[PDB]
Amino acid sequence: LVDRDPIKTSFEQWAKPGHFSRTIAKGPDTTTWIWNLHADAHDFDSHTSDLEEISRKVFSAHFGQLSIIFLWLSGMYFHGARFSNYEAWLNDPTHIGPSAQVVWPIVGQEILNGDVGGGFRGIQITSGFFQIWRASGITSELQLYCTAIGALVFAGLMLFAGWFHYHKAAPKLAWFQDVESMLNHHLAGLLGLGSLSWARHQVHVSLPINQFLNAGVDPKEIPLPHEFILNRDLLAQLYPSFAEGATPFFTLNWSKYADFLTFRGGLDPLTGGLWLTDIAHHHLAIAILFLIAGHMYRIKDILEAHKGPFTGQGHKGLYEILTTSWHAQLSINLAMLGSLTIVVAQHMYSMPPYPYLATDYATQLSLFTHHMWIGGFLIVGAAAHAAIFMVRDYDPTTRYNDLLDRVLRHRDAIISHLNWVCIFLGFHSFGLYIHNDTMSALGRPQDMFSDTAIQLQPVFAQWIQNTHALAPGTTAPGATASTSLTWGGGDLVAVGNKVALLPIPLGTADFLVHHIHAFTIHVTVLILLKGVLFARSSRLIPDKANLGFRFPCDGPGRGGTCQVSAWDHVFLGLFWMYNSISVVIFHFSWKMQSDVWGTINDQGVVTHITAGNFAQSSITINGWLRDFLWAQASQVIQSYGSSLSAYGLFFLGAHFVWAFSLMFLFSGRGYWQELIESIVWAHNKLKVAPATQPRALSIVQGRAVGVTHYLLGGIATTWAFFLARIIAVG
Amino acid sequence: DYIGSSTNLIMVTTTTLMLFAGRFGLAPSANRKATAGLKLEARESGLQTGDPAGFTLADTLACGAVGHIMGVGIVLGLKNTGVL
Amino acid sequence: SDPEGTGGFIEPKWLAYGEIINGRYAMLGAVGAIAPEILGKAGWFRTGFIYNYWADSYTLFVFEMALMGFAEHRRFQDWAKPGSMGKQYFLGLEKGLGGSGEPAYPGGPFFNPLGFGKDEKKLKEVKNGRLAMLAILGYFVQALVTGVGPYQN
Ligand code: CLA
Ligand code: CLA
Ligand code: CLA
Ligand code: CLA
Ligand SMILES: CC(=CC=C/C(C)=C/C=C/C=C(C)\C=C\C=C(C)\C=C\C1=C(C)CCCC1(C)C)/C=C/C1=C(C)CCCC1(C)C
Ligand SMILES: CCCCCCCCCCCCO[C@H]1O[C@H](CO)[C@@H](O[C@H]2O[C@H](CO)[C@@H](O)[C@H](O)[C@H]2O)[C@H](O)[C@H]1O
Ligand SMILES: CC1=C(C/C=C(\C)CCC[C@H](C)CCC[C@@H](C)CCCC(C)C)C(=O)c2ccccc2C1=O
Repeated sequence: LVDRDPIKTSFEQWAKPGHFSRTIAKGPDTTTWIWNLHADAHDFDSHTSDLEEISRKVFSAHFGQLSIIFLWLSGMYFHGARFSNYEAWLNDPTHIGPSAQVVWPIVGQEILNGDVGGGFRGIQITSGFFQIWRASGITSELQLYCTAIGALVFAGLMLFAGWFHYHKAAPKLAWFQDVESMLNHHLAGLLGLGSLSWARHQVHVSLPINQFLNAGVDPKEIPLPHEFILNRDLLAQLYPSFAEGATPFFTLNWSKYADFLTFRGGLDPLTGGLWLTDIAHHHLAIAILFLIAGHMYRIKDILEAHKGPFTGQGHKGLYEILTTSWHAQLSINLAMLGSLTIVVAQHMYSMPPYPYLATDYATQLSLFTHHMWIGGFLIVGAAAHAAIFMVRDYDPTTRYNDLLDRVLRHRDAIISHLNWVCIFLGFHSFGLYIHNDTMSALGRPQDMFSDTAIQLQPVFAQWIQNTHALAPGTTAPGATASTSLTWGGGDLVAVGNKVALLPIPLGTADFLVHHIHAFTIHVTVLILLKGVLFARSSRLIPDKANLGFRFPCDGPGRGGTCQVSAWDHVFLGLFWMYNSISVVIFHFSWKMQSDVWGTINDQGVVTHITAGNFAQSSITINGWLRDFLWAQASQVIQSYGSSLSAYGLFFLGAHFVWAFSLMFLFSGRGYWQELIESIVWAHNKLKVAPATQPRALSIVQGRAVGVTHYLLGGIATTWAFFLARIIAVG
Repeated sequence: DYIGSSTNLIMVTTTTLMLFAGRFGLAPSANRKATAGLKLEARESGLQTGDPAGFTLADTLACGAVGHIMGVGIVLGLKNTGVL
Repeated sequence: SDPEGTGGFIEPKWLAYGEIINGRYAMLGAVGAIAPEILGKAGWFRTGFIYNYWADSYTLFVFEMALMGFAEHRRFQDWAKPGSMGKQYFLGLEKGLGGSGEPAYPGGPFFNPLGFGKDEKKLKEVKNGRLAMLAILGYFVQALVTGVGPYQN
């Protein structure tokens, strides 16, 4: 390509058919290249055979995410502001049931807008702003309206840094191809200087402006816009102005104190969102580390070190090419970023970190399943992109004889095991349930697997739960309750509208879901593991790195020779994970409502959204639609003519879109060709078709329009199924 | 000032405790593991004299030497030494 | 053509050398000490107060810093050069009268040659020391320990 250059046009390329592999989009017309162009639009086997740029693009086309997450948030802060309900909800929590969005009464619309709290028509929320927002050491609607434009500021600017890259004549190699410092910085002072900084604006301002909110008032009968400077006088109620101490150290006297923190654990009676008196200390006690920690270092050295006998000789030298990969140092990350998201999903529901959550049921489970699909949707990826490594990234083979060349050495092996693992599971991990049916429908309970028939006896208790809620008696200092109230030992009194967390008991019907997870988590990974491992060569095809990591299927021979590849192992690996997460969700809420969520009154006689129906009745896998799907969902199929209605009214579409995927999943290809011409014929008679040769779907595009649909179908189905059984009773 | 002035000098009791016990512990480095109580390099009693740890970790007690009694159960007896 | 803006190791430093030079006499408070008897404070807490102040008020504050910023970028264009600035007046041969030239310092030239007896007995130092005058009032705005005060003393 010209047009023409090198050097010697500014005149930009708008006009002249094509670009992207060289007997390119050819003069001669076609359609396939219009899904080409969008797909693989980002890729790197083309653009140039030379690293250089690519990192100079990804550090820019990156940017436009932050900026975006930044245009987003703004319409959420704005939204969570003038489309109010926040002002109204906060003087009045336990009571309200929040909104931010509202229609405009065009056509049918309005049904969707149904009285939500501080006196107005709207559609609800299961996205816990209104609750980060508890923070506001200040309060005010127009104020969020500054935090809002403060958002659009970071954006335009944190979006003109993206002009101020690639398009501007760019940095180069050394800049990233000296890695030497990167984490040094990152973790030290941002990971640090945020958490740190967050400390300073987490007791300064917030703690006090909810220390005396957890009582009454109406805001501006509290927390001015400046009030919190030098005036270290209201900081007087929430500890000393250090009195006689000077910059910690010890020649200090406490005859009666010990700074803010004074460590909690449990839950505010009046706002059980976990205590804040702590929340500063923990973030402070973070940062320090990061503050000390981001001070390594300059790199091989540490990895060029510990080897052994069978261990990893190539451990030593574990990648020069880890300054020369991406597709590698992205895949690693996704496993972590991803696997480090759904660890949120627990510490959240068994330890709320915001005021008013749990009581708020629906506004932190939405969460625990949204955060849950990322700690999964980012993991199969975290494999895909390793397959993208394993196939291609490096120039030649300069990488040699090491940890990997090792793992591969065995490979019909690491995956030889893992397999049997799964059929051991599955048999012990699902037909287990099927016993029950076949023998409870035969009907002889003597011999089921009930929490009571097969020998276990009115106790689960003695394991580690019961040595967690009881541990404030070790090296442990203490502080009433535990760490997470859901643990075996002691305490009850949690909240005065509805409930929050309490013990959460186990045994079987907790024993075996917990095991289906195993088998589910395991056969997921089998297919990804073997998939990324056998990326490039095999004894079904060895001539098998020769195009890319996709390729439809090699060809009718060898018997099958179809699925193979690794786009496709990252195609049938999604297919499982949709279950992996989709059944983990199914788990939590049936627990968390069967027990936990429920409610106090006199003598606090607890009354769960369901008197533990779980008991003897999830163990039957029909009980999973006797007690679940057919029981709850009665709220989705009753939901017409209401306010939420948009869920029942989705629940048919998307419970349709899924049942459209199979068409894309289950079908041939020269088929819709053979068909597309009958069409093309009738077209030509009137004189109406040929130009831009209309073509069927690109074997693997077809699979691309399976899967993606099967998910946005099979998923939102419950996104509806859910929001419709926590809004309204529960 | 205040007692925090006798504590202004106590910046020394940590920072000089730290940094004066600094250089030696990183000085003949490029070393990693190892010392005398292991693999070949050799002589005993065990001993005796080799710094940072010994002297300054003893100085935290030392800061409580002369300010002792004066801060404690305030003043007693008729000159504990007997001399004028 | 399109306007220019050359970055190169260290423009950011020539104009960053300059920014502080202007701020070194926009230091103001102790450079011209008669400036504030109490004017450093824009307008205590107690503070001082035994507003902030009487005042010289007002509005027409943006229009200034904008409109005379609509000059900063003119002694930055005009004297790109091709000179004709002295448009003089169409007629009249009587306009020898000059004024200076291009000025930096005691003016047209230096001038009145003839000098030294008594006054008696580069130039980043004429910079360096006045951030050591700038950043100094910087903390002196918040220059307090308040609950306590000078430990020193
Ligand atoms: C006003 C400016 C402007 C102009 C005229 C250009 C022009 C160009 N850029 Mg570019 N760029 C810009 C701003 C601009 N850029 C900014 C602000 C960034 C960083 C944010 C970049 C980052 C960038 C990179 C990495 C690259 C270019 C490249 C190019 C060249 C190819 C452009 C193209 O066809 O992409 C078409 C794409 C668009 C017009 C849209 C850009 C996508 C982002 C910024 C916004 C869209 C996201 C949006 C939310 C859509 C998703 C939601 C959807 C449902 C609506 C071309 C000369 C490429 C090059 O050098 O040749 C190989 C190179 O790849 N640019
Ligand atoms: C940190 C990571 C992130 C980044 C930066 C990338 C980057 C990349 N990936 Mg990737 N990937 C990721 C996470 C990431 N991935 C994860 C988590 C997975 C697992 C699902 C994958 C699975 C994956 C595959 C299989 C492939 C890539 C490929 C690529 C490359 C092609 C990108 C492209 O052209 O856009 C592609 C995006 C589109 C064409 C847009 C279509 C999006 C559709 C499906 C919409 C999604 C549904 C949504 C609900 C619809 C919107 C709403 C609607 C109803 C209105 C690029 C380098 C491709 C490659 O060939 O490598 C060179 C290869 O195809 N990725
Ligand atoms: C995951 C599931 C699984 C398991 C573990 C069981 C287990 C059981 N079923 Mg059962 N069942 C299942 C799926 C399963 N079922 C399914 C899917 C169905 C429908 C297809 C049924 C339909 C069914 C019926 C109708 C009945 C049972 C019954 C039983 C019980 C009698 C078993 C027996 O006598 O075998 C004999 C046992 C052996 C020969 C033991 C040896 C096998 C073990 C030891 C293999 C271990 C490997 C070894 C330890 C590895 C170590 C290596 C070594 C070197 C150390 C037993 C509890 C019966 C019952 O009444 O239960 C109450 C009843 O007959 N099942
Ligand atoms: C084209 C075909 C024909 C038709 C009309 C259907 C229709 C349906 N099938 Mg189906 N099916 C077919 C052939 C067909 N099938 C074949 C050949 C098979 C294989 C044998 C199947 C196998 C199958 C299965 C397994 C299932 C279905 C199901 C369904 C139903 C989903 C419920 C629903 O849509 O409520 C109708 C109400 C609406 C669609 C309201 C829509 C309002 C919303 C979406 C907003 C308005 C639209 C707007 C554009 C969307 C927003 C998008 C925006 C971003 C642009 C639907 C009635 C599913 C079911 O529900 O029970 C069986 C089930 O999953 N089918
Ligand atoms: C018939 C129709 C439609 C349907 C539809 C259906 C029947 C369905 C659909 C669906 C869709 C969807 C569904 C989309 C979407 C979405 C979304 C937005 C999602 C989201 C989410 C997330 C966030 C993730 C996951 C979950 C969820 C899903 C929730 C229409 C038709 C027509 C006609 C007549 C002609 C003309 C055109 C029209 C007018 C158009
Ligand atoms: C749900 C199945 C039962 C199996 C577990 C039962 C074992 C423990 C007994 C009940 C557990 C619930 O704990 C609950 O006890 C009492 C209910 O009578 C309530 O008792 C509460 O009400 C009264 C008001 O002053 C007083 O008697 C108590 O001081 C107070 O704690 C509490 O709200 C709660 O602590
Ligand atoms: C149904 C099906 C098809 C047929 C599907 C097709 C042809 C979908 C493509 C239809 C396009 C998206 C219609 C585009 C036309 C409009 C975009 C043009 C008008 C513009 C708008 C204004 C309407 C395949 O090609 C296929 C291939 C491989 C495996 C399975 C399948 C499969 O299951």
